[PDB]
Amino acid sequence: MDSRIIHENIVEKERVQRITQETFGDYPQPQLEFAQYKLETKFKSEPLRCLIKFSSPHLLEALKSLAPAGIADAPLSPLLTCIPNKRMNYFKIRD
Amino acid sequence: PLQKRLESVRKQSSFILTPPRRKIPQCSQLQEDVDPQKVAFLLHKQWTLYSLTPLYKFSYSNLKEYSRLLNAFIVAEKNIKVIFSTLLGMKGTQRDPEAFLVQIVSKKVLWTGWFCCVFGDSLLETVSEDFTCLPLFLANGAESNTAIIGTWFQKTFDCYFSPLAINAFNLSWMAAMWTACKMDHYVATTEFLWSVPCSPQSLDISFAIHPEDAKALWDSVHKTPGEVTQEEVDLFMDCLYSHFHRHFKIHLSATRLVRVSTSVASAHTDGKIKILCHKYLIGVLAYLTELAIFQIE
Amino acid sequence: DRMTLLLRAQTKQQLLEYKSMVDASEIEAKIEDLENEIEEVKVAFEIKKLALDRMRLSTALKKNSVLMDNMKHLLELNKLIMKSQQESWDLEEKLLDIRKKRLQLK
Amino acid sequence: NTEEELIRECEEMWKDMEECQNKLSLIGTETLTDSNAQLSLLIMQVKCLTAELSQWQKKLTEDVLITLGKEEFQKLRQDLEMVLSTKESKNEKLKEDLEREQRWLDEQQQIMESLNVLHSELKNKV
Amino acid sequence: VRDEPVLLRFYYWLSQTLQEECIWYKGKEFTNFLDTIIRAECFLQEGFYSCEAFLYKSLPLWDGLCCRSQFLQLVSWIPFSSFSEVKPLLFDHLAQLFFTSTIYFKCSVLQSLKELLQNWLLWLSSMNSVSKLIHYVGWLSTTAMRLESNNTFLLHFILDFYEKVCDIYINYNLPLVVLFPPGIFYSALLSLDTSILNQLCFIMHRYRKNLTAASKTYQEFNHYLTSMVGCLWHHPSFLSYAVSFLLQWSWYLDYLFSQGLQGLKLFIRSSVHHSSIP
Amino acid sequence: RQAKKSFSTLFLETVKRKSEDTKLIEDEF
Amino acid sequence: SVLRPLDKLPGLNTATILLVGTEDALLQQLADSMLKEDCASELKVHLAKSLPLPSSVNRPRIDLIVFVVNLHSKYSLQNTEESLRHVDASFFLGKVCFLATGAGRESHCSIHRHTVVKLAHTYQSPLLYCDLEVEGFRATMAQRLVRVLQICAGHVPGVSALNLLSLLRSSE
Repeated sequence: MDSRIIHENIVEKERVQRITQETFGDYPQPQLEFAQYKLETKFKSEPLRCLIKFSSPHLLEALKSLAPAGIADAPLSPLLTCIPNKRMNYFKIRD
Repeated sequence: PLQKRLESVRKQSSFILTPPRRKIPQCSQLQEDVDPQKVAFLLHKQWTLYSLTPLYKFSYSNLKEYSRLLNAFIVAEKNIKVIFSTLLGMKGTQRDPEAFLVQIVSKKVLWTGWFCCVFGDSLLETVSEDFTCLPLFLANGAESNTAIIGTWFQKTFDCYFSPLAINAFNLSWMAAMWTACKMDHYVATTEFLWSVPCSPQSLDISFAIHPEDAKALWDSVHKTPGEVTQEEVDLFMDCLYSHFHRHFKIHLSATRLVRVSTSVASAHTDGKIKILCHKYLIGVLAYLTELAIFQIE
Repeated sequence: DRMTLLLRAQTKQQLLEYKSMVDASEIEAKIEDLENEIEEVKVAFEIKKLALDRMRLSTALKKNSVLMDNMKHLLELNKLIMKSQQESWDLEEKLLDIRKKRLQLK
Repeated sequence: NTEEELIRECEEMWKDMEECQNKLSLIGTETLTDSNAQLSLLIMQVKCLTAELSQWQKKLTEDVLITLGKEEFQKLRQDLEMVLSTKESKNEKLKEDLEREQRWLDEQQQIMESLNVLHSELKNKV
Repeated sequence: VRDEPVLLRFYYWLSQTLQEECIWYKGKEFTNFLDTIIRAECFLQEGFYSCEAFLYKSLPLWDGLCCRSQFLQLVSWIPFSSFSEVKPLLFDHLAQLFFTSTIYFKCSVLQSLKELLQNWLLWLSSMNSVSKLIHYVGWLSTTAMRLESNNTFLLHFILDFYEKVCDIYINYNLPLVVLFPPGIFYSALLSLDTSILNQLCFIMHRYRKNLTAASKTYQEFNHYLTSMVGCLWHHPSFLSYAVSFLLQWSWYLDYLFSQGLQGLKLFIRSSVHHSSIP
Repeated sequence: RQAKKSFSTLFLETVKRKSEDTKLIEDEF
Repeated sequence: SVLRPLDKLPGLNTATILLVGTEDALLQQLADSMLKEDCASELKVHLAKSLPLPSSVNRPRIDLIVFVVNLHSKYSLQNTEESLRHVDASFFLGKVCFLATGAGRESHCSIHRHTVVKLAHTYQSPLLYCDLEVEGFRATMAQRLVRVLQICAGHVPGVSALNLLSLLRSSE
């Protein structure tokens, strides 16, 4: 398909898409709509207390597209890759 | 006349000068002419922003004539009444004209409009004597009423309202500006809202920080006392991004900031403003007043 | 043919650029005078080169189909050019004085 | 013929290009940060300008001429139609603009006599 | 009326109208509105400032094809200003488009700038500003003339612009004459098109008329006259005529004259003066 | 050495072708 | 690996372009607009996310460098200035260009355009404004990039990269 174009860093693209597919899978992800993590961890840069809420009409799909879009790293953090695995939706993190 | 020097001054207006540092507002009690009940009605409410060209032949005396004219226009469009009031004490300088309120009461106020200008003198420095410069409009109520009032004002005073927009740079600057403000009663944790750019609606990250942690981090990244500088804002954003990436390995920096809320006030890109604390209220207006000028010029 | 000569020209410019780069390996008014001088000398060089080459071409043509079609086309089209030119000249002559009178009256 | 000589000269300049490439490659390439980039780029630019200025200071058969001439006559005959069509289009455009100019001139004329007579009437009245 | 308040009232009106129309576009109604604005601009014999500010704001963001017809007619009506503030803000992006856009777009901007020059001379009727503008447009001219493999399509616009320039002293009583660069001189004088020869003869005739009407300029003019008198009395561009002369007489210049080279009579009778008689 | 095709070979080719770390975050929190 | 313009030899009437940025889809669409039409010279397109460029012994000459910057995100900026440290100064002599996307939507422009203007003026490099989302604007930028490639590649006799730099130079 248009061999004149010579994509570079194609290894990065093929690694990130493979990792995303292995983490998520071809099956349609469950339709989850709300998430919230309550975190309290040391700064390392008196622990900082963080509180995040993810709102989306279709979660697990925008998260699925973050890595292909390049927004996040190829391996996503376990706090986002275990939502169907750990069967957990609200989290708390300490240092 | 005024047109020539106005041409020259907007010719000099190029994106080459450095962004000047801004003085952090201090705890300032409401002014004596400021009625606590009127602002209390104004505060703790949602407002939509509008930029306005200077009024042509506007008089503060014939307010009843304006009220009856708006009532006539409304009934022509169709148990409601229009009330005009004059509000003292919220002008940045003596140059800034007097502010006033317009209310729609169903004989229960349903639609409120505020015309004001705080510390806005560049427009006042390039205007003739006939005009009145209150380029800031705050609307609260039904959109149909706002459109009707805008149509009346366009027909009457030969002006438009333009929906003022706030970008990520300005919103981050103002976020740093109010997190620099000292609040005795931390009654609302700071909160930021983001939106990933995607044609289908996608994840919208909301990031909240405890007020004590936010103040400590600010004072850590606070260098010039009583002043905010672009380097301070940039390091604030960089620290937040580094914290987020350390948490989740996600580059929040590639996302559009859409809403910033803190203990004193909250702002949204579309033009939504919520005000809670009066102690910095006036200064708030001044900052956003510059944006109206920046939209006029 | 044409591809050969255009490749030859491109290789010539590439070689000249490489020579300039290897020679350069060893304020603003000085630089400004630099592009002025190089523009002048390059303009003079192209003037001389084009003049000599297509003067040789003109001589070759003097030494000597669709040629009749080309010549009748150029004759008719150039006559149309001059007619349009005269029309524009007279129209602009009218425009000048009418606009000047309009400005004075304004 | 001439094509063989041109090909030989092309190969010769290819050899010269390879010689220049292997001559220039024996230099540490570069490294710049934000602070000192401007002066370095200015110096590099002025050096290149002087080099190319010095370089420029240092600086067939009838059949190919005939073929190129035929090509250029064909190109001229096949592109003059655009400039002609522009010539007509501007001719009628100028005619229309001139007519509009006379219209405006005529209107402002009676405007002028009306203004002058009104001014004279007001002057006489007072 | 020349009333100060109505000036500001119309300025803010039209400026905000232009902003809202532009933001709503991203089209036919916008094009029609801008056409009406241009029609009004043809009247009043002076440019507006709301359009100037809008074009300043939108030129850097301008792609060059959104409303090119509309944009290029506003630059024609630009208020007179020194050639030291407009170039950093206006002519830089103009050159940015010019050096990279289509050749027809080049002819377009050439027409726009020559109209601007006409408007500025009309308004004035200081000289350093127009001199710098002429030098800048000439630099653009020679650069593009090199750029397009010496295409005569742009050369026609170059020469037409220079004819419009060549009448400053006799049209606006301004004692200022600027000479076109020698690159264009040599490219056009010995070009292969006959109408090019025609309009060069015309332009040097007009230059001589302007010169005799009122130091280095005279020397360069004399050098050019020697150059063309050496090039003229042959010319390859006339071989066509010669072929016709073979199809149909020691004196063949009369046949050329009947073919329609009246500018050539004007140049060879009233300018060279070496052989005044035909 | 992928045989750097001679210019002559490459030239004719073009002419002819004108017809076609998953353990470090579970250890910190 | 610092990239050098004068490493290898180019192909017979061959030109190459490099696009470095974050949005892969935008780069792919821009390359599609690049190759919608092909001139006499063959064209090669390379897309990358960051610098230094991945090592490849089979790399041809890269005659043009184009950095795409989105004013919608500071991340693209940080990417650009981090990648800028892996190229020699010789590329900066007219072989580098900056293309800003989304500048028209002043509301959506996260970072102020004054910043990127200052960045470009600091390095004396051409600066172009376009909107990749719009098909017409993208196409216009397509012939723009094709023709600036033709100019810088030396295909047209008369000018070089430093010449076009002196052409496209900003006053301040």
